[PDB]
Amino acid sequence: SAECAVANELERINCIPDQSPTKATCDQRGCCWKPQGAISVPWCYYSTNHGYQVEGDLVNTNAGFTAQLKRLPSPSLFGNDINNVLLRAEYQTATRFHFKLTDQNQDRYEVPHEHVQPFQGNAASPLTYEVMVSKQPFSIKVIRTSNSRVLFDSSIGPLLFADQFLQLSIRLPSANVYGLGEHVHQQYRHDMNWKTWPIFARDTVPNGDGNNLYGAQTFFLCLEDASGLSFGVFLMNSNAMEVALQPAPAVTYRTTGGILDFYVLLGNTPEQVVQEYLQLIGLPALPPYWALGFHLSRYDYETLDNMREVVERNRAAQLPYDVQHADIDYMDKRRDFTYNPVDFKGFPELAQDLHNNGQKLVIIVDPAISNDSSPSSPYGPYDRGSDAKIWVNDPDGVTPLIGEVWPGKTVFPDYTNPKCTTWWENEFKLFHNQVDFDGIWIDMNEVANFVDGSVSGCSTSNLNYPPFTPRILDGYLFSKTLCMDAVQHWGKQYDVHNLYGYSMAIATAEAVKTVFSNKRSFILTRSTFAGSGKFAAHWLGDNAATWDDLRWSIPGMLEFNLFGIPMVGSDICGFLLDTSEELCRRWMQVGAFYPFSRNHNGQGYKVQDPASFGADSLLLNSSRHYLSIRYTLLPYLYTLFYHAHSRGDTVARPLLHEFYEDSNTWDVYQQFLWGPGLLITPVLDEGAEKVTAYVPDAVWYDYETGGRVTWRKQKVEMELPGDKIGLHLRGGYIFPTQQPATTTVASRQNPLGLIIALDDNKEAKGELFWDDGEAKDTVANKVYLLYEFSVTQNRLDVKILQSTYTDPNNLVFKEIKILGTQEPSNVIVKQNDIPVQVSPNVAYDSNLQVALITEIELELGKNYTVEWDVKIRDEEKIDCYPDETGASEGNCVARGCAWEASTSPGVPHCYFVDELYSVSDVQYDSFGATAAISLKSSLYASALPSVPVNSLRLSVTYHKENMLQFKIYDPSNNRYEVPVPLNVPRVPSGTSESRLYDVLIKKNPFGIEIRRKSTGTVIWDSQLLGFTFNDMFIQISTRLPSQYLYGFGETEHTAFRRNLNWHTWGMFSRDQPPGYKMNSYGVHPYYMALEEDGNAHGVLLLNSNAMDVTFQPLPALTYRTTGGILDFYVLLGPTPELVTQQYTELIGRPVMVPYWSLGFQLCRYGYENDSEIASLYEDMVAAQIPYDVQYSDIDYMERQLDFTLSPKFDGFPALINRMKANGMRVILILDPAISGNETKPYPPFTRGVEDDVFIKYPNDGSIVWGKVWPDFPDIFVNSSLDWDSQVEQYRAYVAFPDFFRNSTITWWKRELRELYTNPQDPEKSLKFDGMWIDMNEPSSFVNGAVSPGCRDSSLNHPPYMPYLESRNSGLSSKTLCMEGEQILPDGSRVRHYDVHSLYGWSQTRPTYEVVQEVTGERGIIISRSTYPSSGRWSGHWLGDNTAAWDQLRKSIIGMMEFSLFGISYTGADICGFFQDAEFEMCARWMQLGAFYPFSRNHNSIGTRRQDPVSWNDTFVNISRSVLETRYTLLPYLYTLMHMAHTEGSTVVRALLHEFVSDRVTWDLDSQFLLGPAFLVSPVLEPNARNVTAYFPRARWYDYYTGVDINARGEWRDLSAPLDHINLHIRGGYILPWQEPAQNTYFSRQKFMGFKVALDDDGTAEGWLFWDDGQSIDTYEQGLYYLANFSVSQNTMQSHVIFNKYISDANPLKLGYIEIWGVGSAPISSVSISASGEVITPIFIHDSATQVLNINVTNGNLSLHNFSSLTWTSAP
Ligand SMILES: C[C@H]1O[C@H](O[C@H]2[C@H](O)[C@@H](O)[C@@H](O[C@H]3[C@H](O)[C@@H](O)[C@@H](O[C@H]4[C@H](O)[C@@H](O)[C@H](O)O[C@@H]4CO)O[C@@H]3CO)O[C@@H]2CO)[C@H](O)[C@@H](O)[C@@H]1N[C@H]1C=C(CO)[C@@H](O)[C@H](O)[C@H]1O
Ligand SMILES: *[C@@H]1O[C@H](CO[C@@H]2O[C@@H](C)[C@@H](O)[C@@H](O)[C@@H]2O)[C@@H](O[C@@H]2O[C@H](CO)[C@@H](O)[C@H](O)[C@H]2NC(C)=O)[C@H](O)[C@H]1NC(C)=O
Ligand SMILES: *[C@@H]1O[C@H](CO[C@@H]2O[C@@H](C)[C@@H](O)[C@@H](O)[C@@H]2O)[C@@H](O[C@@H]2O[C@H](CO)[C@@H](O)[C@H](O)[C@H]2NC(C)=O)[C@H](O)[C@H]1NC(C)=O
Ligand SMILES: *[C@@H]1O[C@H](CO)[C@@H](O[C@@H]2O[C@H](CO)[C@@H](O)[C@H](O)[C@H]2NC(C)=O)[C@H](O)[C@H]1NC(C)=O
Ligand SMILES: *[C@@H]1O[C@H](CO)[C@@H](O[C@@H]2O[C@H](CO)[C@@H](O)[C@H](O)[C@H]2NC(C)=O)[C@H](O)[C@H]1NC(C)=O
Ligand SMILES: *[C@@H]1O[C@H](CO)[C@@H](O[C@@H]2O[C@H](CO)[C@@H](O)[C@H](O)[C@H]2NC(C)=O)[C@H](O)[C@H]1NC(C)=O
Ligand SMILES: *[C@@H]1O[C@H](CO)[C@@H](O[C@@H]2O[C@H](CO)[C@@H](O)[C@H](O)[C@H]2NC(C)=O)[C@H](O)[C@H]1NC(C)=O
Ligand SMILES: *[C@@H]1O[C@H](CO)[C@@H](O)[C@H](O)[C@H]1NC(C)=O
Ligand SMILES: *[C@@H]1O[C@H](CO)[C@@H](O)[C@H](O)[C@H]1NC(C)=O
Repeated sequence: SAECAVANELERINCIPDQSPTKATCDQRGCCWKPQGAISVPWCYYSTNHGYQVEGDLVNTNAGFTAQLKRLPSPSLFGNDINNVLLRAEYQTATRFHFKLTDQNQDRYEVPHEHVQPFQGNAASPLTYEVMVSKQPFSIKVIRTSNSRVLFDSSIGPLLFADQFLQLSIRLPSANVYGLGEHVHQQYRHDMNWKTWPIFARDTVPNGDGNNLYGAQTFFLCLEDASGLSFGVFLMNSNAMEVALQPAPAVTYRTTGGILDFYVLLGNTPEQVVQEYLQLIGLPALPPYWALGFHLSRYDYETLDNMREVVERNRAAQLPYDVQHADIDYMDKRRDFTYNPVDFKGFPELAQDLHNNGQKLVIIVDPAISNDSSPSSPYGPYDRGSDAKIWVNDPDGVTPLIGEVWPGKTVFPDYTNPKCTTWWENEFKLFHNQVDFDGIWIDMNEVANFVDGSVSGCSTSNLNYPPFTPRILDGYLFSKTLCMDAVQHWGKQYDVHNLYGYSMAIATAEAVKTVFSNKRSFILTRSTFAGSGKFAAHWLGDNAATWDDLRWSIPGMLEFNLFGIPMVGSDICGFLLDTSEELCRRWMQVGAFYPFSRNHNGQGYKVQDPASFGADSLLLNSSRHYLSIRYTLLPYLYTLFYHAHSRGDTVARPLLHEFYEDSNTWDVYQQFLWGPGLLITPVLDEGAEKVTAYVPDAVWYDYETGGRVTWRKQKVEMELPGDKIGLHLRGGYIFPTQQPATTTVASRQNPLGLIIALDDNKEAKGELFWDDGEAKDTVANKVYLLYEFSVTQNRLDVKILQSTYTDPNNLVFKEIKILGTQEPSNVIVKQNDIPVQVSPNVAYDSNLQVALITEIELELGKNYTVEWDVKIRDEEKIDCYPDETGASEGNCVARGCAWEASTSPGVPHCYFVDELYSVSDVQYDSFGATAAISLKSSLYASALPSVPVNSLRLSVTYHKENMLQFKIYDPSNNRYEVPVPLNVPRVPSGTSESRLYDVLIKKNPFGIEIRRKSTGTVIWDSQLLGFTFNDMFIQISTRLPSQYLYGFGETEHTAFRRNLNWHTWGMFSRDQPPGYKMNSYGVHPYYMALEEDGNAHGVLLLNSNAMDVTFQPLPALTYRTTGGILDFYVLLGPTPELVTQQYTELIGRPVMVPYWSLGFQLCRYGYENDSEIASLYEDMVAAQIPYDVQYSDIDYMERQLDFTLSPKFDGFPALINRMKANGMRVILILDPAISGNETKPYPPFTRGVEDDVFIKYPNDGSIVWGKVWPDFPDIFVNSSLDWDSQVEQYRAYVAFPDFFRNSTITWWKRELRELYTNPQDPEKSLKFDGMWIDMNEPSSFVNGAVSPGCRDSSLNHPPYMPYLESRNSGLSSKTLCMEGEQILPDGSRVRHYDVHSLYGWSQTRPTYEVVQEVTGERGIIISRSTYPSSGRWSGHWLGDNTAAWDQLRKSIIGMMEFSLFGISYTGADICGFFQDAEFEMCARWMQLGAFYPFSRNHNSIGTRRQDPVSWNDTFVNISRSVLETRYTLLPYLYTLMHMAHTEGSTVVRALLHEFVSDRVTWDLDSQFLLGPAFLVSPVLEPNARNVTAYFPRARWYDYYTGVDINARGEWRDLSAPLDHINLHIRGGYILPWQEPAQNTYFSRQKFMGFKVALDDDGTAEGWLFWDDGQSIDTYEQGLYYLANFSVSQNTMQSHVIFNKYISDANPLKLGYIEIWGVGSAPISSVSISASGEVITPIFIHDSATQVLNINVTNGNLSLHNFSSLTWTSAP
């Protein structure tokens, strides 16, 4: 039916909570029966026929509205249903709603709360909430206006309102619910899974059976979401009740009487909700200072002497101890207001003894008074009480009810009776006159009774046996308490039971006012109600000495802070059972940080006071150590109690109250805070020396050392030995301290101190409340000191806010401890701006960054300012004067910098001390962060090179889970941005949950911090001095995550890893032969860094302007650019390979090369004619040395003029065609510069002056003329002139095309199309297969332009010249003018000054496109000048090397660096370009060079021939051998290129890419990998016939023998004769290979094979990519073969991923399979499964070498038909 229509089984409200459900009761109650459901879900639920309806409308009133409600016709559940109910709502405050539901005709019981008085005000306006009332069925709804969230919804279930049964169900916005009490909940956040909690005060042990305990708390807090927005609910009802939780989420209150009186409290944070609640029920009492000390107690010390012995022992141990408790043993026969005259003779003297030692006495007092009084043995308390008629009475209202407790048969005082309060006061006065005690411990105030009801039992009434009972222990209300019909002043026990303890605390608080003189005392109670914390402290009851109770103590303590009873703790070491030393040790450690810290032992158990465990025990030493820490921090703790008392803050706090933005804190219950500042992490498990703890997102300092921890927003395993607890100070807070003593009396006479814990912005704040520590109402009477402390910019402000109290002890602040600071210097103290004559001492620990300032005397009660300067250590110094000339003390100071002529090499004399920019408007959004940066120091910014930029914007974008961008730019003016397109997501995906990183914007100074979320490692930190942003000078610095950095180019690095020891490297494209600290052909502002744990990241700066980078040993890196904006991209890894795959995804994946380009190549600068190339070709073929590509340098051209053919090369076209017919490929070189001095028709220049393609001067529009290769026509070029004379007399004037321009692109494609197919003579055509574009830096042999020269000196000689080669010659050195103008594709004008380093990049793509068009095949481009994204279309060679021995290792470093740059096709000129080759060097270089991806032997003009057929037959044999090896491996190499192209894997690989765990590989650059599996270990030294190589922890097989050298993690010297190169295959890999031939054309027709290298587990994996090796976009158009191959359990399987290339019509023939590491057992049989056929191949197994060779050449097997191969061993 539609009545039973409950959408969701989780929204069912249990209709039969009182018994097991049957369809019979569900039918009588008119509900809905459905036994379909999960566990714990109701089967009988309420219909919609149950509830009330609004009659009429909502009549409005002065405070809110009133509504009349009539009951809907439904069956009665428990009888006596109230038909007419009145709703009275009130808008008391902007953040406090109150509504009440009561009977309309009769008056019912309402809680007489002492603090909460009837509201008489009018409705508040505006409100932060809205209230909605539904008419039928009736429901109330409270909605937060700011976000329209429903906080409180009563529609989920019906309103039930009967005489002895009331119910209201509320749907909640979230499942984050806290509170409800008193119970052992076991966890802090509630389990909303069908759990019911009874609330009815009862004397019973807390044990985790979900029973009701000593108090009654109905308040709960709910955290809406991670904004902090929170609300609370409070029900003012004292009757017996239960609260049921359901997973909707919803809360149901079920009570046995009274009214429904609700308060809804709103707050922006959890703490504000608590504050609102406490302001309504009553703010907690401020305890006496001595009560914050440590307390000792036992039930049954037996005699006074035993008690004294305990006192003396603990004193002798010098344990911090201030209060002794006396339990019922001190009394006479367990009677109150008495002491035993025999066993406790001298009790008053004990009190005096404690006082003479600065200790206090707390005595116990029970509510029950012995009724045993006779004339012969009078008992005064009873007689006086009976005379006053102040007892709880039987139902007749006259006869005192008789119960039983400790003294036997007892009467119970009625504390709700005012006469009782007077009696109570008087009794305390008479006993205080006998024994001078300091505080009162009230117990058994539930009220407890050893019998049920009374000695005579309870009557059969509906009060003692109500129709509904709330799941209370034992199932009757009058169990171990009084009869429910018992009569008190406030009402029947049925209504006021839960108020008994509350009422007694009130009466006791009144007594204290009279007995103690103007002294706030201390009241400790067990039974509590809402508002009890205004009078008394609370303890969590009779726990047991178990690890569970230790664990449960923390959530209990946290809840009571919510309830407004912050002075709370559990019995340390357990009340019941004997404690172990370990348990008591780990409890004393955490117990030291309970707000109420007391050790309390039960009767008949082993002693457990700390000194009992022995004077040298670890427990005693540990207890003394952490109790001393507690005493040091009492001023801090006391101030927290002040905030609790004055405002309603929580003292012991949950982590979600401070860090609610992290959902990893919403359920933390094994850690807690004191206030906002002190994190406590205990060990709560037996035998544990480690804990898993959450460290929230803040700066944290180890309390004991003062050092900063590296944890932040991460789960950590904390090492906490038996004597250690986790204590951490939060940054941004100041902690008042006092030198500790054994008592609070003694400590308060000692000097004060400050701990200043600095945050990210280098700031902190604190407070200090200080009074007499004892007097009453010291806050309302305003007799106190209040200080506010603040630190900013190295200045401490000590400000008094209140000063009406004077301390008699002349206290002073003597020490200031600063955490997270640099060494303070020149400390100055002022008192109201007047200098104090003092010379403070500073002790500093540089390792911990902790400073101690002593010999200061800041008198308590006065205002002070303390200022200091900071000293910068040499390692943290940043060059303030990196300029080329003008360094001096004078010019340094003019920049606002500091000068120090230190001697340490590398350290700068002039360094920054101040910041130029400030940060503001820091906003953190879901997909990024933004901030405004504003110039503060205009004068000093203007002393640095170039004009400052005033306004800057910082934009952080979270692109992906592993990639982010941060940009700093000028929002007011468009500045140059690099026009190189990058690949970023269209919509951000760096979702907070998935992303691998966090970003933080810091102040003082401005800095961006990026952290790896998983380990908390900071990979980028710009919080260094030096940030400058001028028009032509921008500086930025970062701290490095370690000392391992790789990248930056292009230059000749000494090693693969950078030397971070004061070294500067310039970047600006230049024609410079590679050298030390010299800028070369390309620019790659990219680096990869290794973190100390082996995680890796990468950083790109997208800037093309001239720049340099500096490395300091901090470690730190600084970037200094001459223009542009700051545009950084960060890749998160975490692996070196994943970083490169991420980097290449951003900048573009490497180009797929043609198969023939992987063959060996020959070139020489200085071929005399076409016949010399023909002779070399024939000789190579004759010698059978494989080679695929022949090149020609600028010799085939007429006078080096581009797009011409020299007469000496008239036969070159025919030769090209002949070579091609035999399978050879030709690459030609093209230069960019075009001659303007031709007398005969020269189409290139004429058609380019017509199209306007050349770079011209900014405004006039003349061509910027340079000089490069073309000679003048009709002159005689003597070859005996020097280089300088030839450039001045023989070189023609040349014009440089602008390759950014559309017209230039069109003109360049036409010239190349006509070079391929000559439009005039169709015979002078040159049918090339690829192009070599050289001299594109652009390079000129003059500086700037032909003389007269350049024009704008401002751009050619810039304000800041980076550390470039020929630094004094300017940016125009060996290049074009910087004023030259270029035009982007969209028409925008740019200066050569901005785009110089993009010149080669801009030429590359057009060249690539035209080659693919004229040849119809993919082709290959090789450029000298490269920029990030250049590898998408071209390869790169490492430039003009020299024939020298050091150049072979430099080649290995260059190839590994270009692999990180995303250029896979690279190599060096084999045998050197400059100087004559030597035989041995050339032989070894041939062996190394055979494993370059780009493997070319190239030589300069003038030198001896260095090609393989130029030496002797020994060389021919070495060359042939190694090159045959190369051609065998081409399928493997080709597959690697495919993987680079498609996935962004690296081809040439440093060992650290595959073995990052071994730190030995972090410095290796003399060996390398091809892909993951092939290790190359060359000889790079002369005369050597051996090589020392490292073998990472893996199985490594000798390539030539198949035998595994056993070297796992070891160095090994390997034999390396002149005709040998050491090659090794890693186990676990399958390598495809093919039989070598003269060139790739013939080789591809031969048989293909597999080398299968098994790992230790006998497994291997590998890949094969195969296509036609030359067509365009074979993978994109789907004409290829791709397969993976695997071996396990002696079976090799083929898994074809894709195949539309290899077929029966086009077979790839499989011939050979070699399996290595098959074991020593003989191989009996080998079988191949192919095309549903079994082929038995020919096989040979060598048991000694463990190599199995399988030959399948006879079976005509094409690879696409191969399924699996299986081999079986001899048993
Ligand atoms: C001192 C104490 O005296 C009275 O308590 C009695 C109680 O009435 C008995 O029920 C009995 O307690 C047993 C528990 O009921 C029973 O469950 C079992 O408890 C287990 C728990 O279930 C386990 O979970 C826990 O791990 O271990 C305990 C025991 O190991 O066994 C209990 C027997 O130990 O005995 C106790 C006495 O031990 C009285 O009712 C209590 O209120 C009273 N405590 C207050 C009085 C005094 C004396 O001045 C103060 O010192 C205390 O601080 C007060 O709280
Ligand atoms: C093609 O050129 C070769 C080589 O030229 C010589 O070496 C050049 C670097 C340069 O110095 C030239 O002036 C040289 O002539 C020519 O072969 C040489 O021919 C001369 C006779 O003219 C002979 O004495 C040399 O031994 C030859 N050198 C070699 C290395 O073989 C050749 O004649 C030219 N071919 C044509 C068709 O002109
Ligand atoms: C590997 O070589 C070392 C070094 O050999 C010398 O240096 C080479 C670069 C080359 O110039 C060789 O001709 C040199 O002999 C061997 O160690 C030397 O062995 C000789 C022979 O007794 C001895 O006299 C030298 O003092 C050694 N020098 C050094 C530097 O150790 C080494 O034995 C070879 N490794 C193995 C295991 O064969
Ligand atoms: C203490 O209280 C008890 C209970 O009220 C009193 O004892 C009862 O006294 C009557 C006679 O008046 C006896 O018949 C009962 O047997 C007693 N009760 C029980 C349960 O045994 C006792 O008089 C009181 N003591 C005083 C007032 O000194
Ligand atoms: C090929 O040339 C090499 C180097 O010119 C010759 O090897 C050298 O021979 C001399 C003796 O004639 C030895 O003293 C050197 O140590 C050798 N140098 C090496 C090995 O690099 C080699 O003999 C020649 N082979 C021939 C002529 O076929
Ligand atoms: C080799 O290729 C096969 C497909 O032929 C890959 O198989 C898939 O592997 C993923 C996990 O990586 C599984 O979720 C898929 O179900 C697999 N598909 C099939 C068809 O089995 C395999 O991962 C590749 N790697 C190797 C060497 O086995
Ligand atoms: C692989 O097996 C083939 C047979 O299918 C072998 O080929 C023969 O080799 C012998 C010895 O050189 C020659 O006499 C025959 O003329 C070869 N026949 C063919 C079909 O070429 C081949 O030698 C084996 N390869 C290896 C390395 O063992
Ligand atoms: C080339 O230069 C040499 C060296 O000075 C000179 O002797 C010779 O005559 C020149 N050749 C010419 C100009 O024919
Ligand atoms: C070179 O190899 C050939 C062919 O194996 C061999 O005959 C010759 O002896 C080897 N040595 C030299 C120096 O020619």
